[PDB]
Amino acid sequence: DSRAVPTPAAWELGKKSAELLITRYTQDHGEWPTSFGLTAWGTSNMRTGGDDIAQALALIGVQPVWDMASRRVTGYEIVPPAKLARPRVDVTLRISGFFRDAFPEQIALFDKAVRAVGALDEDVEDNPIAARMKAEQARLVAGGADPQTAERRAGYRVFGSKPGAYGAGLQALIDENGWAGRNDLAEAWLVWGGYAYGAGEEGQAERGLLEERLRSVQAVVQNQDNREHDLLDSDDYYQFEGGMAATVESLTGAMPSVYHNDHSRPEKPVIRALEEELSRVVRGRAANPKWIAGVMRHGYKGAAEIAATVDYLFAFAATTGKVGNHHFEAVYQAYIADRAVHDFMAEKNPAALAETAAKLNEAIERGFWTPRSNSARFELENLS
Ligand SMILES: C/C1=C2N=C(/C=C3\N/C(=C(/C)C4=N[C@@](C)([C@@H]5N=C1[C@](C)(CCC(=O)O)[C@H]5CC(=O)O)[C@@](C)(CC(N)=O)[C@@H]4CCC(=O)O)[C@@](C)(CC(N)=O)[C@@H]3CCC(=O)O)C(C)(C)[C@@H]/2CCC(=O)O
Repeated sequence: DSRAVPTPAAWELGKKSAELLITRYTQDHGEWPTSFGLTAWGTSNMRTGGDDIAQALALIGVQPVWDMASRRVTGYEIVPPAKLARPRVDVTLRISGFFRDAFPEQIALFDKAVRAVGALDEDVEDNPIAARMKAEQARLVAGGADPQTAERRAGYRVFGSKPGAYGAGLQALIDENGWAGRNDLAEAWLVWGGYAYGAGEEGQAERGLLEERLRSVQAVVQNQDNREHDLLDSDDYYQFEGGMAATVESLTGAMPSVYHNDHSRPEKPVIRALEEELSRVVRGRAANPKWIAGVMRHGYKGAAEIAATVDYLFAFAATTGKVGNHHFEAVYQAYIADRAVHDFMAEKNPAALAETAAKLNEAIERGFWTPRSNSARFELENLS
């Protein structure tokens, strides 16, 4: 039932997640955060009863109100600063197409709650949201806007692909490998996802506002609720979170922090930097000999999984630069320079092996991977 989202359980999860995330930000940077960017998918919030909406609401310092008997959400309440041991944090929400289609009432609740917070009389130190909204509202009025329209424009925090469309709109570009820099991905990303959603707003084109929001962002955030997929067995994670982060860098010239958080255990959510999660997946899956044993008893599908992994590794390197040499080395050593695994791929899927050795040579060229010795570089183009 959509009417009951976010749930009490999802709000506990998202309230705890938000605090661990601010703690972690303060530990990495030595100051309070003022602006996060969040990604929000449909099936994820169905499975958790609205973890991401919850989190975004706790970050801005607002809480759902439920009917005590039916447990439908009937509205929101502002957490007052009396109840806040940390500052409100500004949130910009990149929503997927399916999330747009499945959770419009929750988009409407988020949109309202954030405009409400944006209209309080709090100090800048405590409320960056209000300070941004009023200042940008001022600026649009200076240049000659109707105050009503300034309010609307300065107050959008929800952004996605246009009505009837889906995805991150990078797939054309990235697969063909026709980009000069991050700027090309960021351009395409902004184009596709630059549509605003509000209480009574149905997907206006506002690419300018999205740029203004992404310039403020200090950290990109994504929550994963299950251990069934991982950020390296699908293209979706790098497109959404890697895309956003690439865009902030194109706009600001500095790569924001990225945090890829674990909500698979709702009682204990773990915050991790993207670098840390990539590492966990390489140790626990990609380069895990038990996992590699497994996919060598699946022939074609199995060697596809291998090639795919290096693809998404490659794609994270290009969007965020948060893949190290160690990682590329690990997949080369475990996939190509293990003749057991090489031979398995040559036999059972010669395409996947050429794809693989192509993406590894592109990694050397583009500077993602400086190999252990030049022996490596010869063999890889050789094999292609
Ligand atoms: C994370 C996302 C996901 N979509 C996937 C793959 C699939 N979706 C598919 C498709 C093809 C689609 N995947 C969608 C649902 C996209 N998949 C997503 C997105 C990014 C988000 C989905 C969400 O909001 O949960 C979808 C795009 C969007 O909604 O804007 C989709 C709308 C993409 C598009 N048309 O451009 C489109 C559905 C179209 C339709 O039918 O009418 C497949 C059926 C085929 C494929 N390999 O592309 C596949 C099924 C799972 C598997 O093979 O293991 C997952 C599961 C890896 C992944 C995670 C979701 C989760 O966390 O549970």
